[PDB]
Amino acid sequence: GEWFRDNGKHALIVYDDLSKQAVAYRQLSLLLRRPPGREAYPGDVFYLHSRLLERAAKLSEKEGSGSLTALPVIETQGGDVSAYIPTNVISITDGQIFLEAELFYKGIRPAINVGLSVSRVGSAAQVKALKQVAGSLKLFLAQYREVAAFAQSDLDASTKQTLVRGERLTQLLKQNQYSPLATEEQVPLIYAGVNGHLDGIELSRIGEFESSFLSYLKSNHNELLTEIREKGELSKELLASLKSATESFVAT
Amino acid sequence: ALKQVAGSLKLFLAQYREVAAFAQFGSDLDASTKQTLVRGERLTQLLKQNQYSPLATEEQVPLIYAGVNGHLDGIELSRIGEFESSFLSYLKSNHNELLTEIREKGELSKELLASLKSATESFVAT
Amino acid sequence: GEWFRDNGKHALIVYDDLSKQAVAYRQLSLLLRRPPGREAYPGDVFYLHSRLLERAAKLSEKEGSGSLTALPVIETQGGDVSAYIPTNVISITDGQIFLEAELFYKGIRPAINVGLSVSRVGSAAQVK
Amino acid sequence: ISYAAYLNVAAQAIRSTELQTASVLNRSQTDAFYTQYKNASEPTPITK
Amino acid sequence: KLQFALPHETLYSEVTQVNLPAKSGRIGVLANHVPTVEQLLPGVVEVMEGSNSKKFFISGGFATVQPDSQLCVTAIEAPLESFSENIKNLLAEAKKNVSSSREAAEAAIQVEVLENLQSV
Amino acid sequence: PPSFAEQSTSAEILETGIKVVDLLAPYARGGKIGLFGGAGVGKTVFIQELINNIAKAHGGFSVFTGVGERTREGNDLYREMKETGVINLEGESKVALVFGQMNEPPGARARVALTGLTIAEYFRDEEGQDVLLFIDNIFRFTQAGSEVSALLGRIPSAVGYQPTLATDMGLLQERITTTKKGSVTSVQAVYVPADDLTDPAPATTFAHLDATTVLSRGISELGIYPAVDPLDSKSRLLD
Amino acid sequence: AAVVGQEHYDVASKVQETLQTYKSLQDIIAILGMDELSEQDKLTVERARKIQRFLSQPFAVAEVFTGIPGKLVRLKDTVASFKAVLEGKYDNIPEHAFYMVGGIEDVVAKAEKLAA
Amino acid sequence: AAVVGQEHYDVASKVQETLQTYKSLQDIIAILGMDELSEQDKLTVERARKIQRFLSQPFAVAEVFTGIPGKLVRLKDTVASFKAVLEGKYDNIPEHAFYMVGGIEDVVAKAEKLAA
Amino acid sequence: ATLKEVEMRLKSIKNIEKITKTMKIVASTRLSKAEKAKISAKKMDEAEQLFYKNAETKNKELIVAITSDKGLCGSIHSQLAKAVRRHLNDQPNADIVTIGDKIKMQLLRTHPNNIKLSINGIGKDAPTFQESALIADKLLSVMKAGTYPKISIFYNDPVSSLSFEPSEKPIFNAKTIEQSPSFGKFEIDTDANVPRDLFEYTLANQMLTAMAQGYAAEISARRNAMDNASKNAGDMINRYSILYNRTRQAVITNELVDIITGASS
Repeated sequence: GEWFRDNGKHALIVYDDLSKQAVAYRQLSLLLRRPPGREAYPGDVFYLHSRLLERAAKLSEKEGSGSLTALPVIETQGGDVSAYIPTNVISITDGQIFLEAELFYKGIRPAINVGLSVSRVGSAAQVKALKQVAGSLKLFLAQYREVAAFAQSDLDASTKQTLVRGERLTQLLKQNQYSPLATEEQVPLIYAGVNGHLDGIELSRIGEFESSFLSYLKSNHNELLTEIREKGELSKELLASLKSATESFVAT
Repeated sequence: ALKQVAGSLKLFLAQYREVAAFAQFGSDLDASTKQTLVRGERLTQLLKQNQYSPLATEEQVPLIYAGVNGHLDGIELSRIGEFESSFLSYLKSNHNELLTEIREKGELSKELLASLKSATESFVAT
Repeated sequence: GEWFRDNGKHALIVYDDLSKQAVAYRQLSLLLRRPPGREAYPGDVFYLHSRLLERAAKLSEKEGSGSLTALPVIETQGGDVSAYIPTNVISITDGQIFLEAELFYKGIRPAINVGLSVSRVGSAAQVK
Repeated sequence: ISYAAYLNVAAQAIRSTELQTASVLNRSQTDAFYTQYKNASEPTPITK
Repeated sequence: KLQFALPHETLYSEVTQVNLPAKSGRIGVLANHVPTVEQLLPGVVEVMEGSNSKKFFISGGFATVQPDSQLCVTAIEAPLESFSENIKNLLAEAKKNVSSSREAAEAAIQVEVLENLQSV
Repeated sequence: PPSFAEQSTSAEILETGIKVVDLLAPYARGGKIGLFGGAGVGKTVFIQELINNIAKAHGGFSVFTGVGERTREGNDLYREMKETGVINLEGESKVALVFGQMNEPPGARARVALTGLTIAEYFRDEEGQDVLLFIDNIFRFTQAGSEVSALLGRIPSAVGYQPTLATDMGLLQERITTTKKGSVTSVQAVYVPADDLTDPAPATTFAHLDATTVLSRGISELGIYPAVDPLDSKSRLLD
Repeated sequence: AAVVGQEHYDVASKVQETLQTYKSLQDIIAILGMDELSEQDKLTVERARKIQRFLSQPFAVAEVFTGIPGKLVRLKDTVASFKAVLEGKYDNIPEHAFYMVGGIEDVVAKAEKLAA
Repeated sequence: AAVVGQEHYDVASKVQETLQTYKSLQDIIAILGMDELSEQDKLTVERARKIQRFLSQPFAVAEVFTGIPGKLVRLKDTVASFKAVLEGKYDNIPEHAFYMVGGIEDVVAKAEKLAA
Repeated sequence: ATLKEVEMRLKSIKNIEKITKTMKIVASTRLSKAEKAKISAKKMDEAEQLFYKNAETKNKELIVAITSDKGLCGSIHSQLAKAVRRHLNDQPNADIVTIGDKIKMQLLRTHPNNIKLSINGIGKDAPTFQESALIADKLLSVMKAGTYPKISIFYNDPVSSLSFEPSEKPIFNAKTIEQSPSFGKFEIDTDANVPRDLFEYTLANQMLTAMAQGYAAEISARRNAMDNASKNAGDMINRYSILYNRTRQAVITNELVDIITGASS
């Protein structure tokens, strides 16, 4: 991957997985009779993974601006992020995407636990278009997770609302396997959600909404899609155009 | 003979464990829940046994039988202990032929079950 | 401390603290490769404190009546007195003064938890 | 049928869509039952 | 001094005049009225504060004028045309079908207060 | 470490010029301060203002030591120090950077703190300054020591740490103190394993701390900068 | 869906969602009981309890343990059977009728035998 | 029973039953408290709290810590005392009267003092 | 004492605490909706009852006892059964109507034979005139309430949020209204049975009033029970978190020790 990085290009590397790599290093270390420590790992198993992962980098202009991006995989045991190897890798990387079985069975796929996932880089690494709608998405979900339990007859105005958005925003994030979406397809969906245009639509129909809304936009508003893709930002004019296109489709 | 009478005793005692776990919610109960809670509570009691006091198969059969089919269901819980010895004393005096059939054949023909049915009902009221 | 004790006088000795002593002894023991036991202390960590604290004594009239009083300090973790080092020392000394974090935070200071504190032999010596 | 049962019906007609909020549709709804008791066993449950 | 109270909402608990739909016919109650106790039929109630009139449609209940001259009105359901045809007739026509097929008795009575509300 | 007889006999306050700190949880001169809080709390800006304030108020320099620092974040920290003025290539800088990257072997990550510390000590002894020493992260100095110890064949102590856990910590911490010439004051980022404050690493570290500065998302969400929690932040010298 | 078909895949997902909702709500049941649940939640719990039981099956080899003759059920009957349940076609049928049987015809048959 | 007699064994058994019932309820009590118990349980626990206090005893050697003269109670006295408590003959007596005394007499005597 | 034993014991309590904490807040919401039903019923209680204070109306017996079906509401049902029983010593032959399953149990245990009617499924929503009436309806039909010389309603009276109070209130029959010391201070038309209706209507109104008063008292008792539940549970959590971190530590040590003993040979 470094060949790409070193030559002004950009590579992505997936290590699937680093758990099993540790286990191979531990086999050699024990059979060469090197001293064992926690879980019988050798005292340089941290160094093993940090040597590997700091090789992912974004080079300066002087050095060609090439890039290497790493998606290492770690398998936990019963959700235990405190085990030795997960501890190591977690503290080396720039953030975690955390998957959970409970969410998976719920329908939530990909099964990303949003409260526990982070990207230490954050906004800097986001298409401005998506950032303009994602900013408030993070909030509405945070507020939704606090009030989650209240989901069972006597609930006031504000908390009933947080429940209505939350459920639908959660539902928008469901996505079929092998079906990645362009940014210009992503923003109208999150725009619609975040702004309330989904609240009237029943929870089971959000999936069919996404499909129809995208093709309606490709049929009738392809100019807006094209501006999102090409400019990567949203003028106040775009915002209002989106607002109109969304309001238009919701009623139909 | 022991198998015949202890049909689903294990599954039933499991049904009883479930039902008792629930009622601990202090809620009122229906015929079904109150009946099994009654039967299971007596069946548990029936199986308590002193040390050094092993019983013969022909002694075990009629006890389990009286439990499982429900002949104990209308007897106070504290009295199940004394019922055991008295039922056996009654069976050893009057229905001693019944016991012998159980010990020597080790099985219960349709006729034996009927004989045992009536022998229990007779004792349930003094 | 013992000099005063042996010469008809009285010394008080504060060991601040035995928790850190026992951490130091565990360092030698592990470096010497003595087998680690509970919480990786060596089998003889009780003895380390017991032989030390037994030297605090009230001597007879024949031995000059001197005395050495000991106030050892032990640090708990999360107010847990059931732990190895804490209980070893409880089973050596003649009572404990337990200081509770919850009392200390409220502003009750000294933060003595009265139900968990005891003087095993001190009543006979209390000013009337 | 009693005087307050009669008044009830006259208050439930004058009930039975935008002025008819939730606590109105609810004031017209009861999941209540009555079981008769003697000697105590019961004469089986009936809707109020 | 008037006490007008419904189970779910208290309405009024100084007035110049109150009109109630009593046992047979409408009644007016001024600042001094001799203590009476009267049923209230399913009809209209009008409170006065000077020349200010505020009419209500009501389920029924009871009026009492106490010694201290205070009037006491209570009813279950309590504005006239402002709150109460299509809402009404869909249910009320469907009452005639219930009089033939217990349920017969109550359904029969629905007609007197439905037809009385339509007469205002 | 400076001799027993060389030690200052009275605790005294190091004035930071930051209101919350000076009033509610004042730093000890020649003491150690636990800095708590991760990203998105203006931690680096907080560090950079202490660098600035100590230099303008007390005429003292700073040394920032990244122990097991992410290379990505050293590059960010350096680029940000130049933008902020605490480092000036063309002019005069106020801080020295010493970095022991995560990808260096355990022996390097265990000694970097001492490297940073020695530069800080020189300003105290030779130039009689009140110096700041920043260690981010002190937990990472502990783990490096665990790793070195393991590699040397020493039998690990409780929870897998090195048997010399406390003396390793003391040989570093005892050097940060006030002498007759001046003082080194250390602000140390502290990671808590498993959020277990009874874990050997934080428990040993905490024995040397004199104050804590707690940076919190709850304070910044309210729009309060610096995002210092006024209740959580505690100082032994508030007396 | 590419392998078993879309219909099969959907029943599977929804069976699993019903089951997980039930696992989720078990802590509200244990402490506050069934009365506190929502209208749509009560219905999900009642369908889940049926589904749990319906998933049980008498094996031919397990006959000595049960005394129940073993049952083997075709994949297509399994899908059709569980689909019907999720659509609410057998809501009036009590729990025990779904326990330790074959396909849906068996459920119907046990239900009538228990009532008589 | 062959060593101590049926009565002693029976009493010991029933003391143990009572206490076990109380032990099995610790969790519910600590979270929810006495109000959530059934009526049987509330009685059993109230009795268990007494038996537990009644098992305390002033020791002659511990006189300095208890503040009270030490008591030696005879086996036969102990059996009859506990027998009676189990029979609900002292249910109206406050818990504190059972604490740190000899046999049932001491209990009765302490209950009288506190009524003042 | 195993790690596994501890982790599942701690998640169990963590949920209990989250549940009661939601329940306490659902309660506060449910209580404010109940203070509006309670103020609107106690005002109608002084409008309706002012008549009787003036006509000075004064009194086999019918006891109507009011709680609910729901528990986890402190000692609502227990100390009301106390009030009923204490009253039932001074007249044991009384007939009993229970409104709500919990009070039916309490009383079925201690006076099983006095109970003749039980009303059911009241716990959930607020009380309403429709139920009061339909209940009042059966009292007249099945229980023949008309013939009783005395009718007592027993119910719980919300003194504050922190405290309620078990109370009794009488229902006067047709005969008793007529014969009241000062019935003649009023100019009643003696045409068609007016004291009959002024009783059947009071049966319903006064029941409603008591139910609404018992409700508000119950909801305040459940709010405070759920409050102590949450607090007690949140205490356990702390103690169990600490036990958890000890055990997590000890597992790492003990596992290391075996690894080390195996590496010494």
